[PDB]
Amino acid sequence: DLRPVVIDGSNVAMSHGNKEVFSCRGILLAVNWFLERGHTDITVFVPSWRKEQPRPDVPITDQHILRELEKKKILVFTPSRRVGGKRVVCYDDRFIVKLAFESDGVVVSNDTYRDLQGERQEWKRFIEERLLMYSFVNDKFMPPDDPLGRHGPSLDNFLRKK
Ligand code: NA
Repeated sequence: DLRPVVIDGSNVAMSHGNKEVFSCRGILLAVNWFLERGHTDITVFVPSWRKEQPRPDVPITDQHILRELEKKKILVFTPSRRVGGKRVVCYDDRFIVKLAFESDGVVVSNDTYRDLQGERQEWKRFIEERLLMYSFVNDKFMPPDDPLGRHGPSLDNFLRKK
């Protein structure tokens, strides 16, 4: 009955704590929020370059959580590597949207992925109908009761299928 959930890990971790810090607990807390309500189909995407700490230009906290969530079959790392000198990063967003679109679930993020909706009609509509935004207050993960405005549906039904 519950929609599959797909979380933009980077969006969430940046929002949580200092906005200039990749706060891995942000991801834990969001995940737990869905767990507590009964969800079991949950996926969080984060680039794999977040795993390696030898010189992190955006700082990170509680890095170990990523691999923790990987083991529980919740977090999935996204691909990236260095070509010649520089880092190249297969885009997060694509995995996030493609998965949610094809699993017919929801996307948890405050990014609206303007690039992607400019690429494909079907993705634009999906994003409009299926983005779930949120605010954090310290460690409280707070999504809106009215995810699509007063005209759309309640949180509870947004997260169901029928
Ligand atoms: Na943050």
